[PDB]
Amino acid sequence: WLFFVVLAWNWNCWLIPVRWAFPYQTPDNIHLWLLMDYKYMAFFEFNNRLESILSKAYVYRVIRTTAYLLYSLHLNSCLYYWASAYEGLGSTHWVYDGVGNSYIRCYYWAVKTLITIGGLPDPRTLFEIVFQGLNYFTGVFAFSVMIGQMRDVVGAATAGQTYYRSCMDSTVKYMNFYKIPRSVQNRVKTWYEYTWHSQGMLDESELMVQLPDKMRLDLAIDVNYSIVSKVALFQGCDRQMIFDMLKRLRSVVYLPNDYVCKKGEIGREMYIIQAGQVQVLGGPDGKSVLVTLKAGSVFGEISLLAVGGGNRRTANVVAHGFTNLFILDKKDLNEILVHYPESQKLLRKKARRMLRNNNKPKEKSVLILPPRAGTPKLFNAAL
Amino acid sequence: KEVVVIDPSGNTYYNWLFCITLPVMYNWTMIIARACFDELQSDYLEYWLAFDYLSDVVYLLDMFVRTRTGYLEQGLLVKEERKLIDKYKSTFQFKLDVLSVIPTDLLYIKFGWNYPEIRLNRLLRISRMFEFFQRTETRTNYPNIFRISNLVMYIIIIIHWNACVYFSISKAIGFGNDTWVYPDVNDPDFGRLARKYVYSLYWSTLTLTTIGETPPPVRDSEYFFVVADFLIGVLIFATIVGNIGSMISNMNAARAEFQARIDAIKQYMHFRNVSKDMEKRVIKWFDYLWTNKKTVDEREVLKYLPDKLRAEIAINVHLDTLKKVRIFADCEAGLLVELVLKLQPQVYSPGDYICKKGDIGREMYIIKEGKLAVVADDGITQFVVLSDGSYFGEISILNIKGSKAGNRRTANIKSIGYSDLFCLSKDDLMEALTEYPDAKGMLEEKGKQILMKDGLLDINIANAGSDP
Amino acid sequence: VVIDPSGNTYYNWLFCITLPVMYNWTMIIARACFDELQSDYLEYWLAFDYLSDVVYLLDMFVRTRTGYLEQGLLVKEERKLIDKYKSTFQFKLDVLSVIPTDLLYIKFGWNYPEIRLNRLLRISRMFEFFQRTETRTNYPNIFRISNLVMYIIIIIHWNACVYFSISKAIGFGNDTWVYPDVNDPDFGRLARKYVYSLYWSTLTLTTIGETPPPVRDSEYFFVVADFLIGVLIFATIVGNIGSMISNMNAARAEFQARIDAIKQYMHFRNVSKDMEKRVIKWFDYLWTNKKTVDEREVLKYLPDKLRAEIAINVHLDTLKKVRIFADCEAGLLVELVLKLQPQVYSPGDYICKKGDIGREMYIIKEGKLAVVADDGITQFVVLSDGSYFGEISILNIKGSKAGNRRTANIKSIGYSDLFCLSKDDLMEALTEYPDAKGMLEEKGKQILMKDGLLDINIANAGSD
Amino acid sequence: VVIDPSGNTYYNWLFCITLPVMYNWTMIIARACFDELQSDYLEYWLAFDYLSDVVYLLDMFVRTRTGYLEQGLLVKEERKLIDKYKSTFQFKLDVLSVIPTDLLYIKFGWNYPEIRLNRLLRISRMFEFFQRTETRTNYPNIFRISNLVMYIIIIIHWNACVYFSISKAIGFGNDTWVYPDVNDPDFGRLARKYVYSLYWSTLTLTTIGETPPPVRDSEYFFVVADFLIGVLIFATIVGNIGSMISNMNAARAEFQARIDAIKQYMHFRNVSKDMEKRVIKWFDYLWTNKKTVDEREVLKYLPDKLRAEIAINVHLDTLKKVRIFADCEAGLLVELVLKLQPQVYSPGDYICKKGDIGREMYIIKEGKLAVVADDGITQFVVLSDGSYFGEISILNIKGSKAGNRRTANIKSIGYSDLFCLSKDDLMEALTEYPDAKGMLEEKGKQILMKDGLLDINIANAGSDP
Repeated sequence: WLFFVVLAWNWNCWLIPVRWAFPYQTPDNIHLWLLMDYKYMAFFEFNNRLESILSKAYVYRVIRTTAYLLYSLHLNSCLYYWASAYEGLGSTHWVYDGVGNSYIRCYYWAVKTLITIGGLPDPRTLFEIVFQGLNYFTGVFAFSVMIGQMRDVVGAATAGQTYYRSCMDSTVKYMNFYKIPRSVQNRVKTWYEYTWHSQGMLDESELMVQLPDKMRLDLAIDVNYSIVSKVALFQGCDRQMIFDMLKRLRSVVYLPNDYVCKKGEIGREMYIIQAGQVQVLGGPDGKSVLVTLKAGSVFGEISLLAVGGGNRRTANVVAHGFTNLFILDKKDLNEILVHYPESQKLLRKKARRMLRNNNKPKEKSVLILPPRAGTPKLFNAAL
Repeated sequence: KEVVVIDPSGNTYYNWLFCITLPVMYNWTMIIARACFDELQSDYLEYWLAFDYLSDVVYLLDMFVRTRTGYLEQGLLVKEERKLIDKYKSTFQFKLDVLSVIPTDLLYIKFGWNYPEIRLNRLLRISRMFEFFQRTETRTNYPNIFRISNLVMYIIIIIHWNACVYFSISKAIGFGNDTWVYPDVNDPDFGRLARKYVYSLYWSTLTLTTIGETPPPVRDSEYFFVVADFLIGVLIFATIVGNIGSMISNMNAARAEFQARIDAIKQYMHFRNVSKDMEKRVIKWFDYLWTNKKTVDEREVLKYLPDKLRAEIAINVHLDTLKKVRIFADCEAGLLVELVLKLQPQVYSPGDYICKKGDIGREMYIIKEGKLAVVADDGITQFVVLSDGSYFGEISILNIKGSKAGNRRTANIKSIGYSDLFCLSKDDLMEALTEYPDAKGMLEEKGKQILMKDGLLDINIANAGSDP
Repeated sequence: VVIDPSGNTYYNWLFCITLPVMYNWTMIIARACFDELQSDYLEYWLAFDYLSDVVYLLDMFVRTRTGYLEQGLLVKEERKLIDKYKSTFQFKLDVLSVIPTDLLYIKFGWNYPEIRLNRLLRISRMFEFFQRTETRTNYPNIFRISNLVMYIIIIIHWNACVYFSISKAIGFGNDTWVYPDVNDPDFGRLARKYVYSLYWSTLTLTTIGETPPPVRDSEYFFVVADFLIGVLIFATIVGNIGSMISNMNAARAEFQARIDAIKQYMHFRNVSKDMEKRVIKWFDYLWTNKKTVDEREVLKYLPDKLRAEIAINVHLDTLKKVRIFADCEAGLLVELVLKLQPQVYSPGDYICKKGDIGREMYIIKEGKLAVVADDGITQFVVLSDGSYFGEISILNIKGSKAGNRRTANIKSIGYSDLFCLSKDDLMEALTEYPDAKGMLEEKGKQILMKDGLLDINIANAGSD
Repeated sequence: VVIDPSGNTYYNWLFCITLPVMYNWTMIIARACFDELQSDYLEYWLAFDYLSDVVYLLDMFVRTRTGYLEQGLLVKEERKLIDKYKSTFQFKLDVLSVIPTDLLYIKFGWNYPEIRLNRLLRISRMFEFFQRTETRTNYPNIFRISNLVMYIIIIIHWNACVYFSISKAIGFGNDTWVYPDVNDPDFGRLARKYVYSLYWSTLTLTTIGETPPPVRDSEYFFVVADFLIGVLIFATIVGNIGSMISNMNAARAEFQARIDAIKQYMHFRNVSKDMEKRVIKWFDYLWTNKKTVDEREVLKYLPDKLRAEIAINVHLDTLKKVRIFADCEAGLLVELVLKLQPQVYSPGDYICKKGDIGREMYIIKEGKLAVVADDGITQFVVLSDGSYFGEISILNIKGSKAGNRRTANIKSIGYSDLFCLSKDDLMEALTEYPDAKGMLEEKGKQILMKDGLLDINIANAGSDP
């Protein structure tokens, strides 16, 4: 409906002017009016739709505005013509004898007298000053709204980049407050560059809070179901518990030659890999690279069970470069298990069985699960 | 000493303000437009010498209603003179009061009847004129026509002043001694106050729109004049465009924010490949959020009000249905108030399984407008409609002895359209009950009564109470 | 024999330096480019050069008398300051700007008295005088707009001088575009030429091209360059003005945005109209009386000590008079002081009711309250200021007559603004000093002993 | 060969490639329309055309180098780059611009360039160079306006050339509007022929018309374009400059807003004048230096791995010079230092007076402190950098027997900027190293046994059951 409606409205608003005052045009080609004489916001709504549905969000407003401008030009032309007709004389008494040039000289006269430039005309009678004033104002209005739209678009376009430099130069001046050696400058610079590129944002958490609830769960269940809901340690329990466990997770990114488990430290964390590759190293010497995990793997899981890494981590680890592995701490584990004490007893029983087999036996891979993973069965069954 | 006082915000104030505007606006034009010409002065002074005195006496009256307006002390607005006046006498804004009423209509004795330029004082009572429509904007229905109307007014008065000045300078060299200046006048068709003014106005407007369709200067006094005129026209243009730009930027700050958020969510979604069904669902939820204009959240909309107003609005909006629940009947409202103060909304999407199976269900859910149904494990016909005010989840919120394997309801419920219900919490009910140690017994007694009358397996074991 | 780099004596001397530099910046081009202004007013122009030279010389001594701070105190020994100035970048700029270059004056006679162009670079001092004077203005938007206009005038001046020079270089009257002639009776009076050239330059820099057409080669180049410069100038001006007008209308927009948000919501849930009017009048009151902002976030910028000093200076005179704080040590008092939370009421509000929780100890500041029985109006007592209204419900003691009931029925009369104090905060505060608690409860029990004291016998705690 | 897409050498080659890519954008039009200008110097036309084509094809020396990053591993490929580029886009133009072009003008001579049209396809190096350079400069202010100026000059050049072309098309002198005529000195010469046209071009591009009526149809197209593009040019330049000048200053505005709010508060509860003096002096000392920030939020969005480096860089020497913490595993200081907070501080204030039950750690740093007894008289030993006093209270040592006193009456003389640390923070931070707790406890015990006065020694367990 919109296409034909706007065509018809442009036609009926534009053809009539020259067909009421300009002398030799209303009977000359009287076919369009004769055969087409047969609170609006739908046009605005569908322009809104087209901006949304099509890549362009500016051509529609541009064409509407320039159509308004040329419509105003034509309407001013017609109204001064009718002012002359009502008064009898005036309004380009010499149109230069022909429609083919009458049209062009008419809108040339309109664009000439657009604001106040005058030129040829001289004071003839009353109301001329007021006439020139009104035309002046309408021209100024159209021009001003054009600049307004332009600055609108420029500002709305170049939005986050200014903030990006604001962060960067603020922190560089700060860090420079105390004369710190260059290495960390280079490190922080490349960190910032890599983060900013290919990501756009800087901390996706702040989007999560603004966005509602009850769909964040759907996002998390569409993203991180697999790797977690397969590990035998947390296997086979209340499905409605793991959801909070998931909801509290946090990302991090490392760089080349990055210690993560420097041997001889405590540790309280279970890492997990999303897109990268890390090497289980065997010391600063010739790289005892036993294996390098690829993706969808887990590491250091036992340390979350009542003792964080046994006051000394398993083995040294370093990274090639950019890793992007998630992180999950222990406080979350204890809080989720106290909210849902259904499985706290079974995880706890596994923990005592592990500590009781940590001293007297070795138990490489023979008695790990069946006595540990056996305790989930009856324990939560006692809920 | 008990004088009556007007309210400093009542409609009387507004109407008197509209009264005191006409005279100063009249004096801001007619004095100079009478100094310029001389064929209205000494020609129409009959009505003029009358119209002047009414405005003088209205100025005098203006000096009055200022001293009888109060100013609150401590929720109390002082309501007597002899100190309603001391502050006004001691402040500023009284020097103008001294100056701008002095009758100097005697200097005409040394200046005849051809100098109505002696009245260069009535133009100091302008703060009131400003304030009138500086303030009336906040009372109107919709602004954003008022600013442009004001700018139009100011520019028009400017051009009138300049059309005055041009004639004033013209009649100092001789009518017709040049070609730039106004022509000679003793000839006919020229000099009857209908041509002596419109022509000047035309010339002034052309000159200040600065395009140059008039004969050029020749005498070297106006080489100053035209320069100054151009240097003022530029500033006029700058002011109008800057003002309209700020206006047009301000009245659109919602769409930009909404589009920025949709941008962020689109980028994040297409950063880790998710099923496209989620894209469809997410976008067909965002459009729903936008369409009924529900972008804001009830959490933060209300966060700035003082606490009390929040209390009254909350109690008004919802206590009826809480008192409509099938258990809370004989509850001291000194509890229901803090209970109501603890509600949090939930809003849902089509085809969401709320509980659907054996789970904990440790909350309280009451339905607003929306449709819910209870089904079996599979996608079959509904068994009951939770049409308009239905609710379950009540008995779960407590923990009574000898329950029927509590907090593991296995019913199957599901949303279809859009629901937007509300939620409560067990722990909060505990903490807000802590201070009324009498109802708890009644509540648990009623719960045991209903559970027993439900024909269920309450183990009904006697309590221990062995050690008090 | 010293001064701070921030005292008003330094400010006045900063103004004092400013007078000659602006003077030097303008006259030089005109008085070397018209050649009529000199050759007849020389006696006017001995003392000015003398003055400017000696002013430069004396000022070059200031930089070795004003110290700087050494981490806690102002350096006040010159050798470092002499070393400091020697290390300053501007010192060599000073030396360049103070060079006596009139050794060529005799050699060049008076062909070019423009050789003193040297003394034209100590302008950063004018710049910092600008940047230091906006910080202490009553209302500075006007100031900056004035500075803008000053700059525009200066540029117009330079353009006019350039045009006249190019005309005299080409030769008077060989066309219909150059400056017309010199031997006529009027275009020789030294007053026509300056002003005509000013008019010329302004008409060129404006938008329309309507002046006499060009013929020669250089003038098309000149015209195009001036057109471009003019466009740039106009853009700068409009941008600056728009920036100011935006910064001025800041608050009102967001204020009305908040009000609109509230109304938009309050339409959604079908609320009643009376509170509509109440909230609207509330907003209007708070707007008019210039107390729109909320005090909490307002205060928390200063560090600890200053915040504490402000806090004590508006409260440590009422608490000194509460009944039960007869013999409390200062530290406990201050620790209490820092936990008072503003509330505000309006005429006709039930601040409390009968027989409910006793959980606060009000201390009114600037209001009026009265106790009205619900039955009609039977006002008993009106309280002016410094009213306790409490002071025992917090200090819980055994055998309370009616533990935490407070059947009083008070009500505000109009627009009172009262602080408050909680009880968990009192416990957390008193935990530090485990001594006074006993004496406080003791004297409170004595106060009760003067009247009723209980509703039952003493619950003697003879545990030990 | 292998290159990284972020390196100074890569920028230098970008500058070299972008240098001769504008010849193809300007000189071609002049030589196409202003005939007999090439005839002046054909010893330059081809003499630079060869250089242009040499570099224009040597650019592909890098489209096979400069590998793409993969899975967080460095660009280290030698054969997948070429077929990557081929499968992807930007290879089509990279050859479509590269017809040898010498097999058509042979039908027309070695004189004119208007068949070099297709070499106007490779415009990405200049765009990329412009966007890349600004992220390294110091003064991003002038760059954007310089860029816009260049663009405007170029479009003026185009319009001038097209006007003279359409002039050449029609008979010269048949109307005043067209270029006047030839067969006349300086009206049939070169320099005037284009300068005058340029002047005419700017005049007509400005909307206001000083021109005759139309000759016939198909001439008004010029003024049509003139207004249609003049409006857009002016609008965009104004918008850009306005946005940039607006954004330039906002810190001043925010500082002023804060000062305004605080002043409105203070002159409302009848604060006495002296306090107003003190607070305004403090905000002065704030703004007149570079101390006008709060560093806590500055380091907000760093990774959860850093700041221990710079931490131990700044807070380590004096902290290691203490008589309680010295015996410790470095992990202890690593956990500790990360939790401190600053305390800037104004001259002339008693930090602590005799009689005080405060509990905090206080480290002097780059200032001057000094303690008096009772009335600011008879100053005792001065406390220079790297010092403190007391600090034993922070731990509830058994038998402290005099704690909670701080009988010092300490005072500050000049701007001090010392440091602070809480107590419960220390207690929480000792949830992993229980062993050292006993040794530090006994250290305090022994030091207060002799250096401290007589200890009570009667401390014992209370109610066991």
